[PDB]
Amino acid sequence: AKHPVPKKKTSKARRDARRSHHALTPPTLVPCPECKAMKPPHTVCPECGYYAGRKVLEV
Amino acid sequence: MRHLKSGRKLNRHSSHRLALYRNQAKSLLTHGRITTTVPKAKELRGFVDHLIHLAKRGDLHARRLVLRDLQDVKLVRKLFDEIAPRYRDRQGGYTRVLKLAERRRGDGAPLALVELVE
Amino acid sequence: MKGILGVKVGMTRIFRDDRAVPVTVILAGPCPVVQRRTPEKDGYTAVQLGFLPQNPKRVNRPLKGHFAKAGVEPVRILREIRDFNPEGDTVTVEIFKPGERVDVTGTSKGRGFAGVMKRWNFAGGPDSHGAHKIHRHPGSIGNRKTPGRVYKGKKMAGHYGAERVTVMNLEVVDVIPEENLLLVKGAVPGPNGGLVIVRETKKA
Amino acid sequence: MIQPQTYLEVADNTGARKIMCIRVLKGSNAKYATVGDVIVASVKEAIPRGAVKEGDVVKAVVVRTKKEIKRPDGSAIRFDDNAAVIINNQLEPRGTRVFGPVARELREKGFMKIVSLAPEVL
Amino acid sequence: MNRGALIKLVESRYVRTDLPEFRPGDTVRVSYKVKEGNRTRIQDFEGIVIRIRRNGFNTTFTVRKVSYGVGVERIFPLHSPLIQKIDIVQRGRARRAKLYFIRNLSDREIRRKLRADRKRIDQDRAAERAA
RNA sequence: CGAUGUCGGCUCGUCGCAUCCUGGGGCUGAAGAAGGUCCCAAGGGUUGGGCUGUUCGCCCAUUAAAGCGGCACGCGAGCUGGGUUCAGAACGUCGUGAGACAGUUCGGUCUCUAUCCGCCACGGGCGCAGGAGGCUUGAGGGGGGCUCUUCCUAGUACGAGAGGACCGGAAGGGACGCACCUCUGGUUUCCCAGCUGUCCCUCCAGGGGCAUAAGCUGGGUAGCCAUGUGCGGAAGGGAUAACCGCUGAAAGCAUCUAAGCGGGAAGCCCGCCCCAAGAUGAGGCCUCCCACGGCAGCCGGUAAGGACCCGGGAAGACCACCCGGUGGAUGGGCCGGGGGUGUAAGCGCCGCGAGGCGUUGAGCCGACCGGUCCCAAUCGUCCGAGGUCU
RNA sequence: GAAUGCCGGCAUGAGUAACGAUAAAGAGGGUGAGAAUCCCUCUCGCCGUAAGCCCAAGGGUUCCUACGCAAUGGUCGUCAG
RNA sequence: CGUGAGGGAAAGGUGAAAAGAACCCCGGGAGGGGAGUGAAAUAGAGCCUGAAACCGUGGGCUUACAAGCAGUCACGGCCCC
Ligand SMILES: [Mg+2]
Ligand SMILES: [Mg+2]
Ligand SMILES: [Mg+2]
Ligand SMILES: [Mg+2]
Ligand SMILES: [Mg+2]
Ligand SMILES: [Mg+2]
Ligand SMILES: [Mg+2]
Ligand SMILES: [Mg+2]
Ligand SMILES: [Mg+2]
Ligand SMILES: [Mg+2]
Ligand SMILES: [Mg+2]
Ligand SMILES: [Mg+2]
Ligand SMILES: [Mg+2]
Ligand SMILES: [Mg+2]
Ligand SMILES: [Mg+2]
Ligand SMILES: [Mg+2]
Ligand SMILES: [Mg+2]
Ligand SMILES: [Mg+2]
Ligand SMILES: [Mg+2]
Ligand SMILES: [Mg+2]
Ligand SMILES: [Mg+2]
Ligand SMILES: [Mg+2]
Ligand SMILES: [Mg+2]
Ligand SMILES: [Mg+2]
Ligand SMILES: [Mg+2]
Ligand SMILES: [Mg+2]
Ligand SMILES: [Mg+2]
Ligand SMILES: [Mg+2]
Ligand SMILES: [Mg+2]
Ligand SMILES: [Mg+2]
Ligand SMILES: [Mg+2]
Ligand SMILES: [Mg+2]
Ligand SMILES: [Mg+2]
Ligand SMILES: [Mg+2]
Ligand SMILES: [Mg+2]
Ligand SMILES: [Mg+2]
Ligand SMILES: [Mg+2]
Ligand SMILES: [Mg+2]
Ligand SMILES: [Mg+2]
Ligand SMILES: [Mg+2]
Ligand SMILES: [Mg+2]
Ligand SMILES: [Mg+2]
Ligand SMILES: [Mg+2]
Ligand SMILES: [Mg+2]
Ligand SMILES: [Mg+2]
Ligand SMILES: [Mg+2]
Ligand SMILES: [Mg+2]
Ligand SMILES: [Mg+2]
Ligand SMILES: [Mg+2]
Ligand SMILES: [Mg+2]
Ligand SMILES: [Mg+2]
Ligand SMILES: [Mg+2]
Ligand SMILES: [Mg+2]
Ligand SMILES: [Mg+2]
Ligand SMILES: [Mg+2]
Ligand SMILES: [Mg+2]
Ligand SMILES: [Mg+2]
Ligand SMILES: [Mg+2]
Ligand SMILES: [Mg+2]
Ligand SMILES: [Mg+2]
Ligand SMILES: [Mg+2]
Ligand SMILES: [Mg+2]
Ligand SMILES: [Mg+2]
Ligand SMILES: [Mg+2]
Ligand SMILES: [Mg+2]
Ligand SMILES: [Mg+2]
Ligand SMILES: [Mg+2]
Ligand SMILES: [Mg+2]
Ligand SMILES: [Mg+2]
Ligand SMILES: [Mg+2]
Ligand SMILES: [Mg+2]
Ligand SMILES: [Mg+2]
Ligand SMILES: [Mg+2]
Ligand SMILES: [Mg+2]
Ligand SMILES: [Mg+2]
Ligand SMILES: [Mg+2]
Ligand SMILES: [Mg+2]
Ligand SMILES: [Mg+2]
Ligand SMILES: [Mg+2]
Ligand SMILES: [Mg+2]
Ligand SMILES: [Mg+2]
Ligand SMILES: [Mg+2]
Ligand SMILES: [Mg+2]
Ligand SMILES: [Mg+2]
Ligand SMILES: [Mg+2]
Ligand SMILES: [Mg+2]
Ligand SMILES: [Mg+2]
Ligand SMILES: [Mg+2]
Ligand SMILES: [Mg+2]
Ligand SMILES: [Mg+2]
Ligand SMILES: [Mg+2]
Ligand SMILES: [Mg+2]
Ligand SMILES: [Mg+2]
Ligand SMILES: [Mg+2]
Ligand SMILES: [Mg+2]
Ligand SMILES: [Mg+2]
Ligand SMILES: [Mg+2]
Ligand SMILES: [Mg+2]
Ligand SMILES: [Mg+2]
Ligand SMILES: [Mg+2]
Ligand SMILES: [Mg+2]
Ligand SMILES: [Mg+2]
Ligand SMILES: [Mg+2]
Ligand SMILES: [Mg+2]
Ligand SMILES: [Mg+2]
Ligand SMILES: [Mg+2]
Ligand SMILES: [Mg+2]
Ligand SMILES: [Mg+2]
Ligand SMILES: [Mg+2]
Ligand SMILES: [Mg+2]
Ligand SMILES: [Mg+2]
Ligand SMILES: [Mg+2]
Ligand SMILES: [Mg+2]
Ligand SMILES: [Mg+2]
Ligand SMILES: [Mg+2]
Ligand SMILES: [Mg+2]
Ligand SMILES: [Mg+2]
Ligand SMILES: [Mg+2]
Ligand SMILES: [Mg+2]
Ligand SMILES: [Mg+2]
Ligand SMILES: [Mg+2]
Ligand SMILES: [Mg+2]
Ligand SMILES: [Mg+2]
Ligand SMILES: [Mg+2]
Ligand SMILES: [Mg+2]
Ligand SMILES: [Mg+2]
Ligand SMILES: [Mg+2]
Ligand SMILES: [Mg+2]
Ligand SMILES: [Mg+2]
Ligand SMILES: [Mg+2]
Ligand SMILES: [Mg+2]
Ligand SMILES: [Mg+2]
Ligand SMILES: [Mg+2]
Ligand SMILES: [Mg+2]
Ligand SMILES: [Mg+2]
Ligand SMILES: [Mg+2]
Ligand SMILES: [Mg+2]
Ligand SMILES: [Mg+2]
Ligand SMILES: [Mg+2]
Ligand SMILES: [Mg+2]
Ligand SMILES: [Mg+2]
Ligand SMILES: [Mg+2]
Ligand SMILES: [Mg+2]
Ligand SMILES: [Mg+2]
Ligand SMILES: [Mg+2]
Ligand SMILES: [Mg+2]
Ligand SMILES: [Mg+2]
Ligand SMILES: [Mg+2]
Ligand SMILES: [Mg+2]
Ligand SMILES: [Mg+2]
Ligand SMILES: [Mg+2]
Ligand SMILES: [Mg+2]
Ligand SMILES: [Mg+2]
Ligand SMILES: [Mg+2]
Ligand SMILES: [Mg+2]
Ligand SMILES: [Mg+2]
Ligand SMILES: [Mg+2]
Ligand SMILES: [Mg+2]
Ligand SMILES: [Mg+2]
Ligand SMILES: [Mg+2]
Ligand SMILES: [Mg+2]
Ligand SMILES: [Mg+2]
Ligand SMILES: [Mg+2]
Ligand SMILES: [Mg+2]
Ligand SMILES: [Mg+2]
Ligand SMILES: [Mg+2]
Ligand SMILES: [Mg+2]
Ligand SMILES: [Mg+2]
Ligand SMILES: [Mg+2]
Ligand SMILES: [Mg+2]
Ligand SMILES: [Mg+2]
Ligand SMILES: [Mg+2]
Ligand SMILES: [Mg+2]
Ligand SMILES: [Mg+2]
Ligand SMILES: [Mg+2]
Ligand SMILES: [Mg+2]
Ligand SMILES: [Mg+2]
Ligand SMILES: [Mg+2]
Ligand SMILES: [Mg+2]
Ligand SMILES: [Mg+2]
Ligand SMILES: [Mg+2]
Ligand SMILES: [Mg+2]
Ligand SMILES: [Mg+2]
Ligand SMILES: [Mg+2]
Ligand SMILES: [Mg+2]
Ligand SMILES: [Mg+2]
Ligand SMILES: [Mg+2]
Ligand SMILES: [Mg+2]
Ligand SMILES: [Mg+2]
Ligand SMILES: [Mg+2]
Ligand SMILES: [Mg+2]
Ligand SMILES: [Mg+2]
Ligand SMILES: [Mg+2]
Ligand SMILES: [Mg+2]
Ligand SMILES: [Mg+2]
Ligand SMILES: [Mg+2]
Ligand SMILES: [Mg+2]
Ligand SMILES: [Mg+2]
Ligand SMILES: [Mg+2]
Ligand SMILES: [Mg+2]
Ligand SMILES: [Mg+2]
Ligand SMILES: [Mg+2]
Ligand SMILES: [Mg+2]
Ligand SMILES: [Mg+2]
Ligand SMILES: [Mg+2]
Ligand SMILES: [Mg+2]
Ligand SMILES: [Mg+2]
Ligand SMILES: [Mg+2]
Ligand SMILES: [Mg+2]
Ligand SMILES: [Mg+2]
Ligand SMILES: [Mg+2]
Ligand SMILES: [Mg+2]
Ligand SMILES: [Mg+2]
Ligand SMILES: [Mg+2]
Ligand SMILES: [Mg+2]
Ligand SMILES: [Mg+2]
Ligand SMILES: [Mg+2]
Ligand SMILES: [Mg+2]
Ligand SMILES: [Mg+2]
Ligand SMILES: [Mg+2]
Ligand SMILES: [Mg+2]
Ligand SMILES: [Mg+2]
Ligand SMILES: [Mg+2]
Ligand SMILES: [Mg+2]
Ligand SMILES: [Mg+2]
Ligand SMILES: [Mg+2]
Ligand SMILES: [Mg+2]
Ligand SMILES: [Mg+2]
Ligand SMILES: [Zn+2]
Repeated sequence: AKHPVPKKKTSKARRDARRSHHALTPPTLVPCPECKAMKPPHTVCPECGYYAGRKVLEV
Repeated sequence: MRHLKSGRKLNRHSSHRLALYRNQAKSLLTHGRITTTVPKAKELRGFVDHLIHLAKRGDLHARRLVLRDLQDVKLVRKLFDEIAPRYRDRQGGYTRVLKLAERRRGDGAPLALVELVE
Repeated sequence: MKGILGVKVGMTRIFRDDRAVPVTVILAGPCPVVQRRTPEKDGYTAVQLGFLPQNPKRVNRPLKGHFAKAGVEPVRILREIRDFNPEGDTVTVEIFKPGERVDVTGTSKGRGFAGVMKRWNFAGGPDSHGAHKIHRHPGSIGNRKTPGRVYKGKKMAGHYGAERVTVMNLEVVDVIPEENLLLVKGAVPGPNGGLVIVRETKKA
Repeated sequence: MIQPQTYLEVADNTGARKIMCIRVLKGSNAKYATVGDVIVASVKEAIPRGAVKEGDVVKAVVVRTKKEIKRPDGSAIRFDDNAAVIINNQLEPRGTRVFGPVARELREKGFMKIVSLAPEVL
Repeated sequence: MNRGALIKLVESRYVRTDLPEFRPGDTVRVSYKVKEGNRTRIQDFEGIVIRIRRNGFNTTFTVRKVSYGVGVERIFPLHSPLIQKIDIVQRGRARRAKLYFIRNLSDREIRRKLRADRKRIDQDRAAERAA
């Protein structure tokens, strides 16, 4: 190869337009039925250790 | 393509992946419950279930087969005398995987507990 | 024109007149008529066939209203056969007899992102004699300053498969109405378990 | 499945022992010859004082191949060597006898004389 | 639906059961139906079966023999209607499923490697004592 | 000249037509068959080798044919580096010499990261005046487009003979394309077995690691595949080219033409296959929800619906797509079947022993075809109409 | 306002290449504000004419212990030349 | 930096006075928020003034059928005085 190189500096506009897909999506969170704490669905609650209505974990 | 191909690779060559499964088995049978990454936890279900099922048959042949993977005679003795009898009436499902809420700090990996069922 | 929706079940071979005949087995009917397309109402003629009954607890209201207006149980797939107006309200394998030729349409198997050698049967490069990291590469894609661009439709790497493909003029080898089974000589696009359409051939 | 450069045993008594295919006489650009197809070949080995000698450009028909032959009855046949019988432009054999079995496909292709000279037709 | 059973169903009309069980290493005579013009005849093909390729109805087996100085192998659909009958000529004991290695063996060495399977030769003699 | 890399090859094409072949023609010093010559025609096709760096060319074996040119003598941020023009060395030759020649001869560093346009694929956004779930029309694009042999007609027409048709009909091929895995043939990184050396568990027996990122070897399912299998080129309709006519003046005859009509190509339009309503010209049909509160606008709660999350998938780089989420067989286990391997271990018996025999087609056993709630898809959250004006 | 000017600052390329041998990891326990990365235990793998041990050059406190983590360490760090 | 001869930098400024921010609060710390000092604290020590490139937060106008050395001339719409 022969070392490709940018021909022009990218403009502020074109740099930030390329970043129009970069914003984060917030985490998916549901309340724990036992302790009402927000937490990801399908995970053992990190605040009380309950899953499927029963204690699984010391926390 | 990967069409209808079974089995994760876990970025390990063949003998390392096998030694991973054997090692996680020993740890799971020793402690009853371990924490790993979700994909490792999922793959370990089938590996250990098979060894528990051979312990349920209980014969000499089964004991020698299980020892190929577990090597620890005291551990196999524990699997035959204490673990396997509590699954006499249970047909499969000797292990469960549950996903943990918090990822690991240094690499973001999602984690899961694997455990023997009651 | 006559047609029916089906499932590709598998391949085998039968023996006919001391010849081994490769066959694809297709589970075709039965297909209820769910809607008819007319020139007055829709500007053309076709029958919308239904196929594979569905758990109603999976069928939302606008679909349910569509079925109920036809007095039809909830079905998994709706597809139209162009220029087909069957007399009955249910299309079955008996629209085809052994000896007829058919066109079969399915979704071909998906290669995903495919190289130039698998997708376009390019020759690739030499594997020795100094060849340098181009063993599977396409080679040149153009000229120089004239025209200074690459043609539309240039054959290049990309997704390949998982697309509609029609194979034409396949001999119907057997029809087994008891099990809604069509036997078609030869190969038929897609995986076992894939949805297919069987139509009367357009080859005279 | 014979192509240019393939060596073939000579299953006749013309004096040739080994021939090397230089053409598959099957249209503009056939890639392979199988049983029943004619080839052009160079004679690479011959016994002293035969009908054909080393260096002769000859025609021959393929009578058995190592690549198995598929038949419409769903069966197949395969031989241990690649063998040919030297012929003249009228498809008749240039020798008087034929050694080893030959594929039955030959009969259907019009090499009736070679088929009947053979000791076995498989 | 059950796609395997539907396939086995389509196949059921062609499955035969008149033929005798055999193993790689057995010597088998296949009476095979053959066309030639303007007649059709039965030709016997006798040799060692070096391979059984199992896929239910699509099972095939391969028989090797030497004919006039030249080795010949035939592949047969195990349920082909062109097979009139198969006769067991000898039971051989092999130590493996595929006997490809015998293609590179002298006649002597083959005889040394595939000796007569006494247990199954006696099994055939025990049966064949019918009422 | 603050650099536009230079022969040939490979790869990948695309275009011109002054056409090599195939299709259509007129003239022939065209009996037939085969040619010659010119006209129309660029749809497709245009082989494999020996020599040489070669382009070219000659030659071998075929072929319907083995066309010629353009694209920076197309294509080195695509590859090669044999040719050729750096430094070494030598021959011929020239020069007193240092050196020189394009003359010859052997050798001689070819740079991981693509910003923009372009190209192949895939999404995200918004739009298509209510919000939705489906099913579609096809404007417009693309793909494809080749050809030979044998037989019948008929050994007929034609010809002294040799030879040998038109038209019409049938079968079989070559190369190419799309799909497929039943068969044939591959692979199959751990599915099974055998083997060596060493270390180890536990001494025997039985096993484990390592010898490659399989230690080696013999096999090998699903999948992915070609060497394997099916299928395609059309048919047909329409309008034409050269060319041939009908009727027919100007021009009492004649003339295919000035009015008018017909025939006529592998080529053109359609027909086949694939994409396609961002076709902003944003199309059509079926069905679903409803005119909700508070100040062509805002705010909030909802509907039909959807998304999130999770189990997954012959779908896939991520994304997307598709299935399923306890009213569940989605994956994992377990069970049956298929399939591979080819008779486990233990025990008994024979042998001094290596081993052999029996139990036993045993044991092991990925993916394939199913069954089964044993394990896991718990529990939930968020978004989403109130339909502008004439 | 230009001298491929000079010095400095700050952009673009871009969240891109890369993170330096394909000998390889897993779990449990501990510590801590924080742990894939520190300590301990068990299992696994790699070297073993070395990838082990001794000596001479050269280097010059890098040695040992306690306390610590801003920077240095291609990540992290409670660890450390 | 260079074996060496030799080459050879960058780097100034709180305030009149340290009065250099006790104490409380979040934090492991860093950092900040109060309190307090000062005429002044965007003079708080990474300190006079504090330009420009460059980066960001908020607001007005504007933009998803469009062809561009990016301006200019015109008219209209919206927002502001
Ligand atoms: Mg390169
Ligand atoms: Mg390059
Ligand atoms: Mg490059
Ligand atoms: Mg390179
Ligand atoms: Mg580069
Ligand atoms: Mg540039
Ligand atoms: Mg900006
Ligand atoms: Mg951009
Ligand atoms: Mg707590
Ligand atoms: Mg794929
Ligand atoms: Mg791969
Ligand atoms: Mg997988
Ligand atoms: Mg799977
Ligand atoms: Mg595995
Ligand atoms: Mg791997
Ligand atoms: Mg990785
Ligand atoms: Mg690793
Ligand atoms: Mg290894
Ligand atoms: Mg290893
Ligand atoms: Mg996954
Ligand atoms: Mg879970
Ligand atoms: Mg999570
Ligand atoms: Mg960490
Ligand atoms: Mg489909
Ligand atoms: Mg490629
Ligand atoms: Mg290919
Ligand atoms: Mg392809
Ligand atoms: Mg190639
Ligand atoms: Mg090459
Ligand atoms: Mg190649
Ligand atoms: Mg190189
Ligand atoms: Mg290189
Ligand atoms: Mg290479
Ligand atoms: Mg390339
Ligand atoms: Mg241009
Ligand atoms: Mg796709
Ligand atoms: Mg039939
Ligand atoms: Mg399939
Ligand atoms: Mg000679
Ligand atoms: Mg012979
Ligand atoms: Mg099947
Ligand atoms: Mg059934
Ligand atoms: Mg015979
Ligand atoms: Mg024999
Ligand atoms: Mg019969
Ligand atoms: Mg220049
Ligand atoms: Mg420059
Ligand atoms: Mg320049
Ligand atoms: Mg330059
Ligand atoms: Mg060209
Ligand atoms: Mg012309
Ligand atoms: Mg021409
Ligand atoms: Mg002509
Ligand atoms: Mg003449
Ligand atoms: Mg003529
Ligand atoms: Mg002519
Ligand atoms: Mg003309
Ligand atoms: Mg053309
Ligand atoms: Mg063209
Ligand atoms: Mg051309
Ligand atoms: Mg040539
Ligand atoms: Mg050569
Ligand atoms: Mg040579
Ligand atoms: Mg050459
Ligand atoms: Mg040449
Ligand atoms: Mg020349
Ligand atoms: Mg010459
Ligand atoms: Mg010819
Ligand atoms: Mg010709
Ligand atoms: Mg040119
Ligand atoms: Mg020139
Ligand atoms: Mg020139
Ligand atoms: Mg050039
Ligand atoms: Mg050229
Ligand atoms: Mg070039
Ligand atoms: Mg280059
Ligand atoms: Mg070049
Ligand atoms: Mg270039
Ligand atoms: Mg370049
Ligand atoms: Mg380039
Ligand atoms: Mg060179
Ligand atoms: Mg070189
Ligand atoms: Mg040279
Ligand atoms: Mg030369
Ligand atoms: Mg120099
Ligand atoms: Mg030189
Ligand atoms: Mg030189
Ligand atoms: Mg010399
Ligand atoms: Mg001289
Ligand atoms: Mg001179
Ligand atoms: Mg001179
Ligand atoms: Mg002189
Ligand atoms: Mg002199
Ligand atoms: Mg000079
Ligand atoms: Mg010179
Ligand atoms: Mg020169
Ligand atoms: Mg010389
Ligand atoms: Mg050299
Ligand atoms: Mg040279
Ligand atoms: Mg260099
Ligand atoms: Mg470079
Ligand atoms: Mg990069
Ligand atoms: Mg780019
Ligand atoms: Mg540009
Ligand atoms: Mg979109
Ligand atoms: Mg979108
Ligand atoms: Mg319409
Ligand atoms: Mg169109
Ligand atoms: Mg358009
Ligand atoms: Mg078209
Ligand atoms: Mg005749
Ligand atoms: Mg006559
Ligand atoms: Mg004809
Ligand atoms: Mg044809
Ligand atoms: Mg298969
Ligand atoms: Mg296969
Ligand atoms: Mg097969
Ligand atoms: Mg096979
Ligand atoms: Mg194993
Ligand atoms: Mg060992
Ligand atoms: Mg020992
Ligand atoms: Mg010990
Ligand atoms: Mg031992
Ligand atoms: Mg070891
Ligand atoms: Mg080692
Ligand atoms: Mg190793
Ligand atoms: Mg091994
Ligand atoms: Mg070996
Ligand atoms: Mg094999
Ligand atoms: Mg193998
Ligand atoms: Mg396979
Ligand atoms: Mg092929
Ligand atoms: Mg016409
Ligand atoms: Mg006339
Ligand atoms: Mg007239
Ligand atoms: Mg006149
Ligand atoms: Mg006219
Ligand atoms: Mg006309
Ligand atoms: Mg006309
Ligand atoms: Mg006419
Ligand atoms: Mg054609
Ligand atoms: Mg479509
Ligand atoms: Mg639309
Ligand atoms: Mg559409
Ligand atoms: Mg438009
Ligand atoms: Mg619409
Ligand atoms: Mg809802
Ligand atoms: Mg997935
Ligand atoms: Mg992602
Ligand atoms: Mg969707
Ligand atoms: Mg959907
Ligand atoms: Mg769903
Ligand atoms: Mg749910
Ligand atoms: Mg429920
Ligand atoms: Mg399930
Ligand atoms: Mg299941
Ligand atoms: Mg199973
Ligand atoms: Mg079985
Ligand atoms: Mg079996
Ligand atoms: Mg035994
Ligand atoms: Mg004894
Ligand atoms: Mg089984
Ligand atoms: Mg459950
Ligand atoms: Mg049930
Ligand atoms: Mg909840
Ligand atoms: Mg100036
Ligand atoms: Mg510059
Ligand atoms: Mg510069
Ligand atoms: Mg510049
Ligand atoms: Mg400067
Ligand atoms: Mg300046
Ligand atoms: Mg400067
Ligand atoms: Mg600067
Ligand atoms: Mg930057
Ligand atoms: Mg920079
Ligand atoms: Mg990224
Ligand atoms: Mg990253
Ligand atoms: Mg980039
Ligand atoms: Mg990248
Ligand atoms: Mg680096
Ligand atoms: Mg990277
Ligand atoms: Mg590196
Ligand atoms: Mg590394
Ligand atoms: Mg730990
Ligand atoms: Mg811990
Ligand atoms: Mg850590
Ligand atoms: Mg930490
Ligand atoms: Mg590490
Ligand atoms: Mg430690
Ligand atoms: Mg040693
Ligand atoms: Mg030092
Ligand atoms: Mg010390
Ligand atoms: Mg120290
Ligand atoms: Mg310490
Ligand atoms: Mg630090
Ligand atoms: Mg730190
Ligand atoms: Mg820190
Ligand atoms: Mg400090
Ligand atoms: Mg650092
Ligand atoms: Mg760090
Ligand atoms: Mg470093
Ligand atoms: Mg600390
Ligand atoms: Mg350190
Ligand atoms: Mg130390
Ligand atoms: Mg120096
Ligand atoms: Mg110094
Ligand atoms: Mg100096
Ligand atoms: Mg200074
Ligand atoms: Mg001071
Ligand atoms: Mg001061
Ligand atoms: Mg403070
Ligand atoms: Mg404090
Ligand atoms: Mg604190
Ligand atoms: Mg605190
Ligand atoms: Mg502080
Ligand atoms: Mg604060
Ligand atoms: Mg104050
Ligand atoms: Mg004042
Ligand atoms: Mg100020
Ligand atoms: Mg101030
Ligand atoms: Mg002052
Ligand atoms: Mg200041
Ligand atoms: Mg400042
Ligand atoms: Mg802003
Ligand atoms: Mg427009
Ligand atoms: Mg607009
Ligand atoms: Mg303007
Ligand atoms: Mg104006
Ligand atoms: Zn909770």
